Amino acid sequence: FRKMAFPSGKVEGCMVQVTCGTTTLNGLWLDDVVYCPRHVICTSEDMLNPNYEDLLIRKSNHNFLVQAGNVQLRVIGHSMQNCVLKLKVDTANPKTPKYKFVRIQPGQTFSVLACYNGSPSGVYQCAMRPNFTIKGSFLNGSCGSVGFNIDYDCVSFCYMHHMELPTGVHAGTDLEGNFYGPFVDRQTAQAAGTDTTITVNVLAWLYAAVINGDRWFLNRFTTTLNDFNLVAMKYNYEPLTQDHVDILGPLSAQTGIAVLDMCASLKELLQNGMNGRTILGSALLEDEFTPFDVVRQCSGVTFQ
Amino acid sequence: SGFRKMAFPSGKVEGCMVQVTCGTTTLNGLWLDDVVYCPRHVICTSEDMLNPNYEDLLIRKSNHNFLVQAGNVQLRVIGHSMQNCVLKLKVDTANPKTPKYKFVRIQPGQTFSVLACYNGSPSGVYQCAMRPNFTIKGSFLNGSCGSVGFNIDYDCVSFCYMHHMELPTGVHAGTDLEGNFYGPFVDRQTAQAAGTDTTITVNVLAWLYAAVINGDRWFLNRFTTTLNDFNLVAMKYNYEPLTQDHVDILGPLSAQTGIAVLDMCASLKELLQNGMNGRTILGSALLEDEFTPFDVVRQCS
Ligand SMILES: *C(=O)[C@H](C[C@@H]1CCNC1=O)NC(=O)[C@H](CCCC)NC(=O)/C=C/c1ccccc1
Ligand SMILES: *C(=O)[C@H](C[C@@H]1CCNC1=O)NC(=O)[C@H](CCCC)NC(=O)/C=C/c1ccccc1
Repeated sequence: FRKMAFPSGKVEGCMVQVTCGTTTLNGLWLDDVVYCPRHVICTSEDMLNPNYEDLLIRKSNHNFLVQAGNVQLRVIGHSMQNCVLKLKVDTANPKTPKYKFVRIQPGQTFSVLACYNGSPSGVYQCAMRPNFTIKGSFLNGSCGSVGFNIDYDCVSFCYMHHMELPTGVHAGTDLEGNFYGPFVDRQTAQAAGTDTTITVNVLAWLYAAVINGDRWFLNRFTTTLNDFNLVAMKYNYEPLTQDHVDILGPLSAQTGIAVLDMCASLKELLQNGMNGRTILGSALLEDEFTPFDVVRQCSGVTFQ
Repeated sequence: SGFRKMAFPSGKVEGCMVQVTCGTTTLNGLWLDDVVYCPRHVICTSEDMLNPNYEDLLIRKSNHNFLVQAGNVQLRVIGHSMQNCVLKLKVDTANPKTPKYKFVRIQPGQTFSVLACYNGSPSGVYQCAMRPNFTIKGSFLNGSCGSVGFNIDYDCVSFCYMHHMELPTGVHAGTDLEGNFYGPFVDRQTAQAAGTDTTITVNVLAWLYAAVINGDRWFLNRFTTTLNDFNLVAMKYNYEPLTQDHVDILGPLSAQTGIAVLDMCASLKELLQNGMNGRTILGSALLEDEFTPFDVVRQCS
C-alpha cells in the first residue's frame, strides 16, 4: 500500500494560462469555458481587500489573455461565480474529458497537478484536512492548479488552488468557486482552525494492516459509535459519521472485522501506545489513506 | 513551499501504453512510433516460466501469436525481435502520440516516476528510486509487467525502467529499455534475493536541506566534520559513501540555506549515532533517501 496519484494526462490536456495585466496563473479549459481564480484581476496595490465586483466591471473580454501554450484563445464572455472567474472562449477544448465538479469532505484524497504558466510540472496525492487545508507543494504562479479524482474514465474535479497560509499549508475552492473552510481570497494572514486526525482513514489503515497479516492490535472489545466518538475527540481525533461507518463496510466485509470492533481496537491504541511495535512498518498511524484507496490497491483487478 | 513526493506529469507516457497478449498471458507494452516494447516473458506459459530458454520459445512464435491493443483498437503485428529481456513488436501503425524520447540507463540513487498500468490502462503514478542493490521499492500488482519508469526534461521523456519481477521481500526488479536487468536478477520464475541494501547518503542530505528550506532546523548542530571522517561513520551505518561530486551537487542547496555541506554531514552523523528520539523530520519518523538534490531544488525553487 502506497500513496499514488491518478495518471494526470486527462487533466494536462485541460491546463491553460490566464493573464490579466502582468499577473499570470493557470486556468482549466473544459469545452468552451476556462475556469481560474478571480484574483487574477487584482493589482499589487489592491490585494489587501479587493472589491472583486467593481474590479470586474473595469474589465472587458479583451483584457483577458488566455493561452494554450503560446496559442491565444479569444475570450468571448466572462462572469464571476463566487471566487472563480469563468471565461468563455472561441474554441471548445477537443481534449475535454468526461468530467464532474464535486465538493469533497474532509479526509477525502485527491491528486494535484501542479502547474506554472499553464505548463504541468508535477503530480502528487493530497488529503483535505479536517480544518479544510491541504498539505500541498506550491510555488509562485501555482494558483489555478487543480485537484481531482478519476473513476473509470470520468475526472471529478474537486479543488482549485488559491492561497498559502502562514503555517505553510494551502487553501482553495471547489470548481464552483466556494472556498473549503473559512478562508477568503485576500492578501492577508489567515489562521487555519486547529487540526484533527482523520479517524476514518486511520481505521482504513488498520484494515489495510490486517489484510496484510499485520494484526497484533486486534483486541477483544467492542464499542458503541457514540462512546467511541466521545473518547476519540479527547485524543484530537475526528468523530465518525454514519457515512464513515458505511464507507468502511467493504473493508469490514473483506476482513471479517466489524467496524465497531476495529473502533474498539483503535481506542486501545489511543489510550495506551503502540507498546513498542509498529503497524505496516511505521510507528505512526497514517491518516491520509482513505478506505477507497485501500480497497483499490488490494489487487490488480481492483486497481485497474 | 511545502514538500511532497512528486512525480512527473504522466500524460506523455499514457499515450504510449498498450496491452500485449500471448496465449493466456497479458501485460503492458510501450508503443513508440511503429514499435511496441514489452517484457519477453509474455511468451511463456506457466510451464515455461520455471526455466525458459527464451531464444527457444521465440522462434516457435509467429507474428499472429501476439495480440496488441491500444485503448480499443487492435494493432497488427508485422515483425518481432528480441533485445536482451525485451521484445520489440513491429506494428503496421505509427503511434501518433509518440513524444520526443530517449532510452537511458540510470545509476543507483537516481529517481524516476513510475506509471503503473494494468491491461494497457494507466492506473497510478508515483516516484521511485533505483536502490544501491539495483532493486526498486515499487507498488506493482498482478498484470503490471511492462509498466515503465521515466523522467521528463522539457518535452523529452527519458525512459529508464520497465517492470518484470517481484522478489520474495516485496521489492521489484526490472530492465532498462534495452532489456538489460538492473542488478543480478533474471526473468525466470524463481525466488531471488538481492544484495544487501544501503542508504543513499547524498539523498538523505538533500532531504535534510528540504526540511530546512521548509522551516525545520531541530536536527542541526554546531559540529563539523571532514568528508573522510563522515564517510567512516556512514559506512559503519550502511550508508553509501559521499563523494566530492555529491558534495558539489549539494552546492545549490547549501548556498540557499547557508548551511555548509560538511555541517549538514555533521547533523546526519549525530542523527545516525543518537537516533531521532521519537521526533519527526518533514512528518517522517525515518530518514528518507528517495529525493535527489535535483528533486529538492525542482520542488523548492
Ligand atoms: C497563487 O499563485 C498564489 C499561491 C501561493 C504562492 C506561494 N505558494 C502558494 O500557494 N496565491 C497567493 O499568493 C495569494 C493571492 C491572494 C489573492 C489576492 N496570496 C497568499 O496566498 C498569501 C497568503 C499570506 C500568508 C502570510 C502572510 C500574508 C499573506
Ligand atoms: C508481471 O506482471 C509480474 C509482476 C509481479 C506480479 C506480482 N507483482 C509484480 O511485480 N511478473 C511476474 O509475475 C514474474 C514473471 C517472470 C517469470 C517468467 N515472476 C515473479 O515476479 C516471481 C516472483 C517470485 C517470488 C517468490 C518465489 C518465486 C517467484
